[PDB]
Amino acid sequence: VERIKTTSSIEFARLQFTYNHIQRHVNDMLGRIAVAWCE
Amino acid sequence: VERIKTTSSIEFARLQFTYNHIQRHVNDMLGRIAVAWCE
Amino acid sequence: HEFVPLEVYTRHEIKDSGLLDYTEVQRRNQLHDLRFADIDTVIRA
Repeated sequence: VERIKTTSSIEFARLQFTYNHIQRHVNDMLGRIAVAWCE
Repeated sequence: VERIKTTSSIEFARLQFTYNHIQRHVNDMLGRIAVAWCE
Repeated sequence: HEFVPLEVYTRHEIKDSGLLDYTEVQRRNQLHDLRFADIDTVIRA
C-alpha cells in the first residue's frame, strides 16, 4: 500500500512523442532510400 | 463580454514550432530527393 | 501535427491544493461585523 507521486511536467512525454514521431518517419524514408539506392 | 483564460505552459507552442521546422526541412529535402530519383 | 495545450495541474489546482488560504479566511472573517452585527446603529440612553 503506497501512494504514487505524479510529476508536474508532462512535457517530457510530449517530447518523447515528438522524438518518436519524427524519427519513425525518417527511420522509414531514409531506409527506403538506402534500399532504392542498393537496387 | 468575457475574460480570456491563458494556459501556464507555452511548451505546446514551442513543440509546435520545432516540429513544424523539422517537418518543413524534411519534406523539402525528401521531395527534392524523390524528384531527382525520378529524373 | 497539432500540439494541444496540456498540463498535469493548472494554476487553480495548485492554489487549491492548499488546505487553508489566508486571503479567503481573512475575507470571510472580516465580514463578521457586517453580517452578524449592526455597525452603524448608536444607542444612547
